[PDB]
Amino acid sequence: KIRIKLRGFDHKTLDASAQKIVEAARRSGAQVSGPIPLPTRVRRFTVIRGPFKHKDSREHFELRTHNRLVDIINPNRKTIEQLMTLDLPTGVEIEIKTV
Amino acid sequence: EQYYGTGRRKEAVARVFLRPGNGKVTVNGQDFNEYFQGLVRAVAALEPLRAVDALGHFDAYITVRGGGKSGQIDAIKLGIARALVQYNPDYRAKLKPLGFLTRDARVVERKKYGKHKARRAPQYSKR
Amino acid sequence: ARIAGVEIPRNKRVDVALTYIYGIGKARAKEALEKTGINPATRVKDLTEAEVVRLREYVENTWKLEGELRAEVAANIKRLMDIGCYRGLRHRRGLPVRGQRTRTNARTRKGPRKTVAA
Amino acid sequence: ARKALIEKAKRTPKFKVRAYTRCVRCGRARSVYRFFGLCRICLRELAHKGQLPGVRKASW
Amino acid sequence: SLKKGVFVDDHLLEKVLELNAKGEKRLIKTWSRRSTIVPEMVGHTIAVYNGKQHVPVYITENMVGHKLGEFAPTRTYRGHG
Amino acid sequence: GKGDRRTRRGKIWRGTYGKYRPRKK
Amino acid sequence: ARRRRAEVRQLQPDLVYGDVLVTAFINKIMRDGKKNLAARIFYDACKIIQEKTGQEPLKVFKQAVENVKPRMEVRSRRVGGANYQVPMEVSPRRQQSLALRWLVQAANQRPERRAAVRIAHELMDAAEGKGGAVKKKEDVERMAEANRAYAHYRW
RNA sequence: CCGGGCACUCUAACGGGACUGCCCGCGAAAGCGGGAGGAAGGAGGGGACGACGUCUGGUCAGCAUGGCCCUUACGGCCUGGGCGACACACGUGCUACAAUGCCCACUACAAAGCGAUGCCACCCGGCAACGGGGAGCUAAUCGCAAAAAGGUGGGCCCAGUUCGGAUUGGGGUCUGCAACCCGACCCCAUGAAGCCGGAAUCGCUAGUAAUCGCGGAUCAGCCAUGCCGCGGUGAAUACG
Ligand SMILES: [Mg+2]
Ligand SMILES: [Mg+2]
Ligand SMILES: [Mg+2]
Ligand SMILES: [Mg+2]
Ligand SMILES: [Mg+2]
Ligand SMILES: [Mg+2]
Ligand SMILES: [Mg+2]
Ligand SMILES: [Mg+2]
Ligand SMILES: [Mg+2]
Ligand SMILES: [Mg+2]
Ligand SMILES: [Mg+2]
Ligand SMILES: [Mg+2]
Ligand SMILES: [Mg+2]
Ligand SMILES: [Mg+2]
Ligand SMILES: [Mg+2]
Ligand SMILES: [Mg+2]
Ligand SMILES: [Mg+2]
Ligand SMILES: [Mg+2]
Ligand SMILES: [Mg+2]
Ligand SMILES: [Mg+2]
Ligand SMILES: [Mg+2]
Ligand SMILES: [Mg+2]
Ligand SMILES: [Mg+2]
Ligand SMILES: [Mg+2]
Ligand SMILES: [Mg+2]
Ligand SMILES: [Zn+2]
Repeated sequence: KIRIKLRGFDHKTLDASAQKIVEAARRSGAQVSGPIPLPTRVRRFTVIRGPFKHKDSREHFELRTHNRLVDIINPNRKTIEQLMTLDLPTGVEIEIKTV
Repeated sequence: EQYYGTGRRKEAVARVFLRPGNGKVTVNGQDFNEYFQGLVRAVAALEPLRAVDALGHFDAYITVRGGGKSGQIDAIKLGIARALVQYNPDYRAKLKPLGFLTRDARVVERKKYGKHKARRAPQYSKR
Repeated sequence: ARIAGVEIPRNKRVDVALTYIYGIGKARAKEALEKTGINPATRVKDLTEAEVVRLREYVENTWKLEGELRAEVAANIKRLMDIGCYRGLRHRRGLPVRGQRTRTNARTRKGPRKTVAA
Repeated sequence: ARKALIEKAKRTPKFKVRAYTRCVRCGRARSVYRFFGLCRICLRELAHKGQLPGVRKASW
Repeated sequence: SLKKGVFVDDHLLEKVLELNAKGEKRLIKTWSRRSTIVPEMVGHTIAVYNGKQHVPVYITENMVGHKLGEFAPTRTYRGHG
Repeated sequence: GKGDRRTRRGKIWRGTYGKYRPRKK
Repeated sequence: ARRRRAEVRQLQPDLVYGDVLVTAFINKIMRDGKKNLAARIFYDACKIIQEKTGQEPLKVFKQAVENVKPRMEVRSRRVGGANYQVPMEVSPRRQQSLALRWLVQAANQRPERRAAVRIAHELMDAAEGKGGAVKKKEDVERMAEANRAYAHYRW
């Protein structure tokens, strides 16, 4: 009934930060339904490639914001604690809400 | 109790359900000729039926989404060609020569910087 | 028949033939058509002089058309000129009066081109 | 741009209509991205060294 | 077009509203060409700036809804060669 | 056509709404 | 087409008369990409070939097409002197396209206000032989008659 | 919508998957034709990618920077003006000159993006722009959203027109300290040039060209028909 919202830029660190939590939940607690990949929201910047003027010849980059959702159904105070201080993320951001 | 097939054309995709009957066709909660009324390429989707000899053998209930009316129709045609290839897949024998077993790789080519339409290029000036 | 000075519309269709009057078209037509309870879809060739005079009476009385309309837009601009006003100057020289770059084609307002040497 | 110009960009009050964006690495008033606060040459310059987080060049 | 509005600048608005109730009237130089004109402006002689200098503009009752820079044009022309 | 602001087709092009393209669905 | 033989674009057969000729003709009636309008026009045309004429409208088409098919044409060629006009025969493929092309363009020059009636009448007059698009096929052949002197320069 | 399931569509990470590896033909080989594969071939279609170098190419106004140069100004602040000028000339465009078309009513089918300093459903006032109210959403969860063409149905009857909407008059809405110069938009009136464009000249080889809408960046607002992208329907033709 309490779910976790995963975001980030590199999906190398984003995926690997869901999978530790899956077994810091499954083994470590009650039932938790597997990682669901919410769609990636893509900011794009297209820009003139040189300093002055060549209006053709752009280069574009993009900032990929990936989402990942894992639902946890029932509280086990080892899940709460393991998922509190055993945090090992890097550029990932996590969220939790009771509702 | 039924047979199934999958096809897609240009971001449009089709779910095909085949459960034998009069030949009645249902599309997304609609009669076939109602949804597609007035579109003259419609009957080309069930073209693999006509060549499989099954006329009023099968009814059809079909869900479809994405793309547009006239490219969805090609997505159904592959659906029916992958569903008919389920009931006695000796119907592979003459389906693929007719070309009803291949998916269209053809899609919108993108846009290029410096161009206008991704090939169409701006008028040359010279002066 | 004839409305607003002379201005005879004929044949065609009645809501259309109403456009052919100075000061009127589209809206001001399809309005006075039901306001006089007349079918717009009919043809001005035939109709009761009844629905004809009800129709001239409305229009010619309601708003100003033709002569007095043109006379008003005249003196309105005369007012913008000779008050020394900006827009007045743009009328005085016959140049474009709102926004409108004049380095290139103003042509509708400017007249046809009068070319000169480089 | 000039100095007092890169400055005045920051002095934002008096009629906030006058607040205009400016590059934090240039002073450049033109082609500044709200998101980065960088302008378009700098975006291209920092993105190319890896110093723009999770910003990769696109191809498709 | 404003309407809940009719923007006039307060700077000359003062000196004009005065020249009614002071009783006396004369020549007043303002930079404000954004402002609208009248009622108590009419008959006053206001010098408006074009970017270069201050142009005398006499005021009357059909100048009413017209901004003060209508009557001070910004560009010098006289045609071509 | 796409430049008659007094038509459906025109409005759509300019991107706007009005008596000739009232917003209802 | 420097290296290749430029193999031919091939079309899906028709959804009524079941014929490639018809589709390849339909396409030529199609302005700015609308196929729906293209067929709805053509199909109304053979409706006109029915109530008007007791004949079978498909058969008219193959006939009207075969009459407006040019047998020979004059192609430009450059030589040990100036540019010339050399008579040759239209390849089967080429005859196709021209007949379909001329048919439509002739059709649109017909004064009839409605599109289908245009192609209708033309295709009738075409089959019966007196068509404006036939005047062309004929005419083209007439050029290659008069130039038969230069017909030794063919390739 | 509920239970229920996630099988499917899909969402997104990881692999798989065709390498001329296989069949006859040719050939000395590399390869090439041809066959059957298979969703796909002969580098599958498209990106990203651009050798030593050339143009004493472009940029001292993105920035950096040697040198020269101004030092109550060649620096600095502001109010206003100009960059928007108009006898004219050229480049890129948009809307058209209509009946495979215009208008009105109804009826459908996309993708990619954006938004809780915002996107605003839904209700009311308004012809309308818009204004009141006001629920949801840190957003596959609410909103932009109507996609348009198309479809059906009726209207127009070849007319400088129900074509085309430039110009101008009057009336208003909004952002903003402020819309005279210079804003965008709505309504009413006005309805111009234009009946496929001299010499000349451009783009495109397929899901391309034509044609139809949609989103974003910048951004208070906007002169965007621009630019970067997304899908809808969808030709013709390559002898050589
Ligand atoms: Mg997809
Ligand atoms: Mg496209
Ligand atoms: Mg360009
Ligand atoms: Mg150039
Ligand atoms: Mg303007
Ligand atoms: Mg100007
Ligand atoms: Mg500096
Ligand atoms: Mg600003
Ligand atoms: Mg800026
Ligand atoms: Mg019109
Ligand atoms: Mg070999
Ligand atoms: Mg390479
Ligand atoms: Mg230097
Ligand atoms: Mg410098
Ligand atoms: Mg200075
Ligand atoms: Mg200043
Ligand atoms: Mg400029
Ligand atoms: Mg030039
Ligand atoms: Mg343009
Ligand atoms: Mg004329
Ligand atoms: Mg202005
Ligand atoms: Mg005409
Ligand atoms: Mg032209
Ligand atoms: Mg090519
Ligand atoms: Mg747009
Ligand atoms: Zn910068």
